Amino acid sequence: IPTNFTISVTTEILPVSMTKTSVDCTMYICGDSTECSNLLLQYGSFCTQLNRALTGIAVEQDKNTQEVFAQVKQIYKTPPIKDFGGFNFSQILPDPSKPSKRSFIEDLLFNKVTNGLTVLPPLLTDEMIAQYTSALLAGTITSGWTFGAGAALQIPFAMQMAYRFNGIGVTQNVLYENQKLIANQFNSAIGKIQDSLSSALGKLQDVVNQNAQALNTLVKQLSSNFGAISSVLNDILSRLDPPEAEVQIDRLITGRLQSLQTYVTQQLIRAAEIRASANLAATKMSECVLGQSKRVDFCGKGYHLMSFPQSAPHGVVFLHVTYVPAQEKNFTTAPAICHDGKAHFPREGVFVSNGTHWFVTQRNFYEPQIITTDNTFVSGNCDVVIGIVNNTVYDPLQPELD
Amino acid sequence: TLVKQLSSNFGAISSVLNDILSRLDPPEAEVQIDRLITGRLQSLQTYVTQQLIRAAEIRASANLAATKMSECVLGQSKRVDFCGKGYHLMSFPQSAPHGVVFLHVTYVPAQEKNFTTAPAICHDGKAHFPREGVFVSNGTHWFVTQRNFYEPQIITTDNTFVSGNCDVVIGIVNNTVYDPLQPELD
Amino acid sequence: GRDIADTTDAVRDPQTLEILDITPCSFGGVSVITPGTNTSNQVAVLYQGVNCNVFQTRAGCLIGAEHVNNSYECDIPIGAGICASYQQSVIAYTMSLGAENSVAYSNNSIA
Ligand SMILES: *[C@@H]1O[C@H](CO)[C@@H](O)[C@H](O)[C@H]1NC(C)=O
Ligand SMILES: *[C@@H]1O[C@H](CO)[C@@H](O)[C@H](O)[C@H]1NC(C)=O
Ligand SMILES: *[C@@H]1O[C@H](CO)[C@@H](O)[C@H](O)[C@H]1NC(C)=O
Ligand SMILES: *[C@@H]1O[C@H](CO)[C@@H](O)[C@H](O)[C@H]1NC(C)=O
Ligand SMILES: *[C@@H]1O[C@H](CO)[C@@H](O)[C@H](O)[C@H]1NC(C)=O
Ligand SMILES: *[C@@H]1O[C@H](CO)[C@@H](O)[C@H](O)[C@H]1NC(C)=O
Ligand SMILES: *[C@@H]1O[C@H](CO)[C@@H](O)[C@H](O)[C@H]1NC(C)=O
Ligand SMILES: *[C@@H]1O[C@H](CO)[C@@H](O)[C@H](O)[C@H]1NC(C)=O
Ligand SMILES: *[C@@H]1O[C@H](CO)[C@@H](O)[C@H](O)[C@H]1NC(C)=O
Ligand SMILES: *[C@@H]1O[C@H](CO)[C@@H](O)[C@H](O)[C@H]1NC(C)=O
Ligand SMILES: *[C@@H]1O[C@H](CO)[C@@H](O)[C@H](O)[C@H]1NC(C)=O
Ligand SMILES: *[C@@H]1O[C@H](CO)[C@@H](O)[C@H](O)[C@H]1NC(C)=O
Repeated sequence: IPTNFTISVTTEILPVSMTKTSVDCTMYICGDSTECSNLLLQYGSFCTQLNRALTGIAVEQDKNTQEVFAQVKQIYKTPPIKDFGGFNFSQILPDPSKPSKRSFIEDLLFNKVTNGLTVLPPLLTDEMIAQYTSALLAGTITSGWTFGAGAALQIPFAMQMAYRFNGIGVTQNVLYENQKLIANQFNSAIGKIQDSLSSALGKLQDVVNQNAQALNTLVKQLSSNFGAISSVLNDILSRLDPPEAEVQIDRLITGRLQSLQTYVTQQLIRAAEIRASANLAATKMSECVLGQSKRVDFCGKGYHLMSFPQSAPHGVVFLHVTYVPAQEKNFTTAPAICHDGKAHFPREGVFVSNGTHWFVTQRNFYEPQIITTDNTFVSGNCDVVIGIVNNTVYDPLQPELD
Repeated sequence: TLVKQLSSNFGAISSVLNDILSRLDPPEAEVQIDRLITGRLQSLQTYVTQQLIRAAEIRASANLAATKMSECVLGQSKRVDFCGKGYHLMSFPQSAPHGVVFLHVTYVPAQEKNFTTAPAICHDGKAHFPREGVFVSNGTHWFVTQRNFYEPQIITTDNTFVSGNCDVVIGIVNNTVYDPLQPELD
Repeated sequence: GRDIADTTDAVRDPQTLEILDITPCSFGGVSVITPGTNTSNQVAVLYQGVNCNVFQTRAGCLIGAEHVNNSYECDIPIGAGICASYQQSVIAYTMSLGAENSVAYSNNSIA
């Protein structure tokens, strides 16, 4: 049975979006030349299909950034006074004396991450995303899971933490008798995360590099002659008469169309992958943040207590605080105890003996208590159960009757 | 788009094979035919790739819908904001062309009210904690109520378990717990 | 000179040797904002990434719409935090995320 606990806070990095880019088909395939545009007219509808395919991804990204963050109806605000029972949320809460409303951890995360081509701006400004995140933090800190469904109801933070301990299966008095130690451990964990981040966001960095490499390959593909005499339309036009020049021109057109189609296809695959990541992030925000999860390893290693969201460039960062048992101590156990010919079973907990006396205690923590009829319910005679030990069960009413 | 792709020259003199065959001798007409067949093959490949990419999204949505059928319909779900908004109760499936419609039923509280609360009550030097519920104050008296609904009950030993002593708890109040045994033992 | 993409960013004048930078002329895209055919047929034309009722935005130059300081819920999103809606001239505004609520929190208050 464990006899102690430790509070641990970890991080999770999930990308939710990618840069929106659009490439004009006519400009890339053909330079500013009337003759070149005429040849491309035969290859009907390809340019329109490619432009529509890119526009689909462009709008899907703005859809992705919406559902993960915009899950609150009213922008909540934390009270000016800071009385959270010894818990220090200064690091994650927004800092007013800064050009933006981003917190310290968000600032560190931002600092860590570093021919007819157009890059469209994202629809949500970073300040709006920071405002959404601050709303989520304020709601979680003050209300709890109540603001998740049916308006916000204020609760003192200590009582909310007691409810979460009750949720994970530990009695609530454990919190009230050990509040200071838990506050210190939580503060230390937050400090350690702050230290660790300053000294990696590998997940978010890969997408930027991949997109940049794809664009660079598109730009490089122009210099190839694709089996023609030269790689520039203007030289081909002057060097040869139109009837012989047209074959070189169509060779170049075919090559450039092939390169553009390859780029579009790989972009579609990458967009699908990013969509999957965004859906996972949205589910995590719904369940881990706006509630307490019973799913194992979904919201961090160990028993889950709560989560705090943060904002990173083209992604979201989750901080999962959990409960981890420790300080194991060995014991001896029995399935049931029968007194006066009738078996007794625990209402909740275990029968445990240090070697001389028998007690009943809860499973996740060592809180020995004397055996009483208030802690047990009878089922029958001793015969049916195997391993049933002999011990006495105290009666509370009898001495008072005396 | 596939049907319209058939009427494009793709570099040939005409978009109809019969027109090309009559006007030109076979040795020269074969090149014109080859251009057209290459173009049409390219269009067909593009169509097939697009259909595969769409089928992936459709099957992903089908898997999500199947998960919602088993969890929301066949049982009660604890996952928040998975089956509707609010505390989920039950769902009824409906059929739609190439799709399915769920009618989620939820429970949403309303008409909140202020109250004063205390973690525990100190009586006779021993702290009492509520087994299930909250301590709330009318403003002159103390009651224990369930969290989601307001149903005040008088504080008794049958409602509160005792653990520890008065000193440890940070915020504690003084009140009296009524013991049902004493009035009967009169 | 050239850059990483191998495009000639700079040249030198053969006479009176001087370094000259080359920048392409502004190309972009045109978008049309309309409130619907049944409603009054007034549109606004937005030029993507072009520097010019002319209102300059981060997304581009906007013609045919009047700027207003008031904030409303987003409709017909232009981009980069600007949403334009019809109220007779089309108006462009900075969208408001939501209503501002300050929940009253005390260490001994519950609801
Ligand atoms: C539990 O762990 C804390 C922190 O290491 C320590 O201070 C304490 O003495 C341990 N034991 C108990 C019974 O709390
Ligand atoms: C929270 O921590 C920061 C940095 O460790 C410190 O400056 C601040 O005073 C702390 N807040 C409280 C209430 O102790
Ligand atoms: C077991 O616990 C009881 C209760 O305090 C104590 O009297 C007894 O000595 C303990 N036995 C051993 C072997 O420590
Ligand atoms: C546990 O196993 C040992 C070894 O077989 C056996 O002697 C003992 O009776 C077992 N105890 C119970 C309670 O089954
Ligand atoms: C438990 O008590 C019963 C009462 O008669 C007795 O028969 C049995 O042998 C006892 N078992 C042990 C292990 O002492
Ligand atoms: C009850 O709470 C609301 C918070 O919306 C507050 O405005 C009101 O003043 C409170 N009433 C009392 C009597 O404290
Ligand atoms: C509740 O408080 C009011 C005064 O605020 C008092 O008149 C009333 O009797 C109290 N009710 C109970 C059941 O204590
Ligand atoms: C609640 O806050 C008030 C004002 O800061 C303070 O006087 C009181 O002692 C606090 N109560 C607890 C239980 O900390
Ligand atoms: C409760 O009663 C004790 C003993 O009379 C007293 O010391 C204390 O100040 C009272 N107030 C509290 C803590 O509720
Ligand atoms: C270029 O030619 C003009 C013609 O008079 C002359 O004045 C100038 O010095 C020349 N510059 C160089 C660099 O040769
Ligand atoms: C335009 O608005 C009118 C009036 O509400 C309505 O009757 C009509 O159907 C609308 N037309 C369209 C195309 O929505
Ligand atoms: C547009 O051009 C004017 C004139 O040079 C300049 O002052 C302004 O800063 C430019 N705007 C942008 C967004 O570059």
